[PDB]
Order: sequence, then C-alpha cells, then structure tokens
Amino acid sequence: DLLRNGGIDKTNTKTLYTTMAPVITAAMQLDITESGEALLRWLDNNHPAGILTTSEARKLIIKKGQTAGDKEKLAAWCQALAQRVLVIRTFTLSNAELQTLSQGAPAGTITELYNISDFHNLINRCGEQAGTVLDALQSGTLTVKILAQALNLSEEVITQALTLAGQKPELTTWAQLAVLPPRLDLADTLHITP
Amino acid sequence: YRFYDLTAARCMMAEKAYAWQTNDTATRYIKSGAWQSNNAGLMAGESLLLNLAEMEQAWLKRDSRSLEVTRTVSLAAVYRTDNVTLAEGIADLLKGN
Amino acid sequence: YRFYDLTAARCMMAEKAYAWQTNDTATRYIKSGAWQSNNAGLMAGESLL
Amino acid sequence: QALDSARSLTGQLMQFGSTLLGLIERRDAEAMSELLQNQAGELMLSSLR
Amino acid sequence: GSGNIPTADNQLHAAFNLKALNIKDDYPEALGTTRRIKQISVTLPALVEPYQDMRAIFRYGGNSLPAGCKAIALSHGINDDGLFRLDFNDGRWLPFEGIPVDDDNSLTLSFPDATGEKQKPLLLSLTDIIIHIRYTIC
Amino acid sequence: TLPALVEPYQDMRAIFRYGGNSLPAGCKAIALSHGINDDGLFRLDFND
Repeated sequence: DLLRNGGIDKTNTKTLYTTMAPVITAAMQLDITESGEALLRWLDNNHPAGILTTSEARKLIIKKGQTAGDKEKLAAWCQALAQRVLVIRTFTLSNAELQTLSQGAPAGTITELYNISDFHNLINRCGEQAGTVLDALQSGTLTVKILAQALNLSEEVITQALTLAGQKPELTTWAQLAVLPPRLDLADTLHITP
Repeated sequence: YRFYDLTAARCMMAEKAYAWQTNDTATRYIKSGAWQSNNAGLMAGESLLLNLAEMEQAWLKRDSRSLEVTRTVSLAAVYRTDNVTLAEGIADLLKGN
Repeated sequence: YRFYDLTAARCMMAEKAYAWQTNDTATRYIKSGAWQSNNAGLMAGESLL
Repeated sequence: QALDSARSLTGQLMQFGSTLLGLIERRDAEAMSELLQNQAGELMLSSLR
Repeated sequence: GSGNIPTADNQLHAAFNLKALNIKDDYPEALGTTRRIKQISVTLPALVEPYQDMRAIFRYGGNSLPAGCKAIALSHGINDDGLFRLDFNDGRWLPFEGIPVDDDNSLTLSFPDATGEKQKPLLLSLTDIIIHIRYTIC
Repeated sequence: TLPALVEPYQDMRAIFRYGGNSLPAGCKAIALSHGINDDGLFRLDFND
C-alpha cells in the first residue's frame, strides 16, 4: 500500500532504484537510503529463479487488481529481499562494500558466501582507507601500490599473492580481492612471503 | 484523528475545484495512503500538501491566458426560426393554464 | 525527494520570469548543487532560497 | 508573484529538511539505545555465568 | 482558400511587420536603449447593428511569448481589451506584454467568417482600423 | 495639460524631465501621451 500510493516509481532505470529506495530501506530497517538503493540492484543483478525484476515488480505493484496469483510472487520477492538483508547483516558489511557487491556478487550457495566473507575480511584490513580502495575498484584505477598503501603491507607481497591463482596485474573486480586474505593469513602463520 | 478527516475533505474540495475549472476528471492528485495506522497517522499532512503542490504545479502549467469572447443573442430572431416569434408569441398567451 | 523536484521547477519558473521581465538570459541564479546525495538532499531549500 | 510562490515552497522544504534531520537523529539515537540493551543482556549472561 | 496568409479561406486576415512601424524612430535613443510592448488595445469604428458582437482575433506572429499571452480576442470594437477587467496588478501578464519592438511579428489581426452574413456589412463599413499600443521604454 | 488642436487618433510627442540629479533612476524623467491632464503612467495610484 505504501509503494502503491505515493509518487509513481519512475519508469527510467537508476531512478526506479532511487524512488523505491527509502520505503524499502524503511521496511528492512537498513541504515542509509543509498544502501537500500543498492540492495535492489544486488537482488536485480542476481537472485534465485522465478523472482521478479524490480522493474517487473513496479509493473506488478501498480495494477488494476492484484489476482489470487502473482501476489505471493511479490511476497516471495520481498522474502528474497529480506534474505539478502540478512546476508548483509550477518557479515556487517558497510555501504561501500555493499555497493561494490551490488553490481553482481553471486550469493546463494556456500562457496559464494566464502568469497563474500573473504572480501569483507580484506576490506576490514583496509580499514579507514577502504573508501578510496572501493572507489578505485568501482573505477578502473585500482593498482597494487594504492592497495599496499591501504593494507600497510609491502607492494612486493600483494603482487606475489596475486600470482597465486594468477590474475596478476589486472585488479578490476572484487572477486580477485577475495583471493588475498587466505594467502596473506597463510603467509603470516608461516613466516614466509607469498 | 478527527482533524485529519477535516483536512482531507478540504484536499478533496481543492481537487474538485481543480477538476471543475480545468476539465480533467480522469487525473487525480489527492490519493490514498496519507493516513497510516502503523504511524497513528503521523506525517499525513506532509503527504497531503505534497499532493496539493503537485496539483498546484499542474495548475500553473495548465493555467495560462485564454480568449474571452462575448456574444449577444437577439432572442426574437431565434424565436423567428420557428416563425411564431416573440412579439406575437408572448402577446397571444392569455390563460390560466 | 519528490518535493525537491517540485520546488526546483518553481525556482526555475521564477528564474524564467526574471529573464522575461528583464531581458537578461545570459545571467543565471538558480544554479546546480542544491541537492547533494552525501547529505541525502538535506539543506537544499536553504541554497535555493 | 512567482518569486513569492517559489519562496513559499522553499521555506516548506526547509521545514521538511529540519523535520527529516530530527527524525534521522532520533532514529539514530533509538538504534543505539536498543544496541546498548542487547549488549547489556549478552553481557549479563557472562556475569551470571 | 489560402492558408499561410501573409478572404484567406473563409476569414479575413491582417498582417504587419512592426519594424516598418518605426517605433525606434519615434523617440531618441538617449532616453532608453530598449522598448517593450505593455498593452495593446484595438478600436474598430464601424456601424454596428444594435446588440451584436464583433468577430475579431488578434495574434502575435512569432513565438517568444507565454502560452496564452501571444493571442488575444476582441468583443465589440471600441477601445476593447480581450479581457473584461483591466488591472495591471495581476501577476498574469497582459497579452502582448514583453514584446521587443524590433521584429518577429507579422501582425495577425484575424476576422473569422468574413463572408456574406451580418458580418459582411460590418467589415464593409469599417472605414479604418485603429490600434492603441502601450509600451515601456526602459 | 497641452490644449492644442489635435488631428483625431493622433498621439502627442513630448518628454518632460528633471535637470539635476538627486532623484531615483527612472524617476527623473516622464513621458507624455496626448496632452490633457495626462500622467506619464496609465494607472494613477498613490498606493504604489
């Protein structure tokens, strides 16, 4: 009733998210409206099957009369939204980690939650300087020098751990950053280089 | 609670005045969901004045200058279209029917 | 959010009325940056006024 | 007149912005007030133990 | 029948370029560099049959005006605004307000249904058109 | 007021102006329209 009333959610993409965002981030008790804006993006990029695109959810939620069917479909959509909220809160991931993961992080099986937890571990190691790291990763300018500056590790260590599962110079995606924390932990507990 | 029912009918009077002065009864601006019983009706007037400002801007886009013409009807000529025109037509009527 | 889009077009109507009644279309007063998504648009009406 | 009509809505958006900052600030206090009680409960368990 | 007029199709139409009216030549330029039209009034001294209106439309040729501001009507033909109340305090502009006196108008004074009817001895006996243009030197 | 014999439907060309400079910007100069008890304005209201 609250999305159906109020202003009509705009038919243009990237405006659909920012108009649907505050009521969804109220309904999930998330922190920031932009976090709830990127949550619709993260469920829209990937989701288990049969769940509505948010454009299709907007098309459904403004109808003449909602049938006996295709109203539990919208309920399943909101259940998937709440499940992704629970994914977000069970790792305590920030706004920037979310918006890095919002553009296509696979979640829905265990070996993908392993990767999300490793990425969250790396960004917690980045710490206060994680904002420019995820800003460089959202652009195409993340290098080994700035990421070694953030982690307070040497540049000649991260470029070694990159050679393991070789992606070595082209750090453009977050999935190549999930590889780093097991390699760095194993090169810490054995006092050797990667 | 009983003041919301006062001001919502004012919003409806504003909408009916808008629908009368510009003949647009298909569109609507004062929509439902202004009261929410989870909030005990808190922030209803914000939504109502949002809809009022939407309707005011729709007015100011639709409100412009317009042509204004008067026309004088000589009613003796339109009774003359039936040729039982007024100068005899009122004069021959003498009855208590 | 959807009230800012209402009042910004009012500011633009005021600017176009100013540009029509005094023929000064080169100057501009209602400039951008009134909304800021870091602030979630807080203090936009201050800048507009 | 259009300037006054715009000034009315910009003052109204000032009111909306002040109300919104009050609601954000107050929500943000209540969330910490609930966080402290959840922490006090799971700390009271350890003290009893 | 002739569209794109400057007896058009079934109506009569008037056309003037106000550059040829010499508004700039009227007063010296040292007074003010810009002159803008404020109010236009029309006077049509024709022999009118009693209790009969007059059919006339008056319109701006170019497009730089507000929406309804560019066109005005006419009612009876002696010093008649298209309005019925005449107040400069209205924030609605007068029709033809803000027009620069340079160019961009074929001065449309239309006359619908100029053919054989009660309007034909009216517009036949109209010996002259007289306009009254109030403008602002700023 | 300029009581001259005017040909019908003809305006009158006249400008009236203050010599010194202590007035507001446009206040110092006035125009004239037809020449019998005519302000440079068209509405005459002291409430402005």
